[PDB]
Amino acid sequence: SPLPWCPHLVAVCPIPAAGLDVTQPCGDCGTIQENWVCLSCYQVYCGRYINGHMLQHHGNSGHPLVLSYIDLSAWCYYCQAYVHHQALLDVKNIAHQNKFGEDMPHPH
Ligand SMILES: [Zn+2]
Ligand SMILES: [Zn+2]
Ligand SMILES: [Zn+2]
Repeated sequence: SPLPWCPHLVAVCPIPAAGLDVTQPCGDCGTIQENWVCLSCYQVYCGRYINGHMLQHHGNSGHPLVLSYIDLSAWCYYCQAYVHHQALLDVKNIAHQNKFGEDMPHPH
């Protein structure tokens, strides 16, 4: 149902060894709600339903792909579609572990 590939996956960068914090607030407004993490630079900003700071970040950086801290979906702002691919497996997994803990039935 998401796209199996997009031309912007090349811009997905290595996950920091620091890992991900799915409860990290928006870097601009500080909201705890509807945050996304940028898969290029790993700054965290809010979704369109709050103050739209991730969309603003896309506009001012050109960074393509972002991961939702709500449902762990990856969205590309250029393709205007959700994407799932091997390049996104590391981040989605580390995010899932941080969000739900290790005691989960989901394949890591
Ligand atoms: Zn915000
Ligand atoms: Zn970015
Ligand atoms: Zn794309």
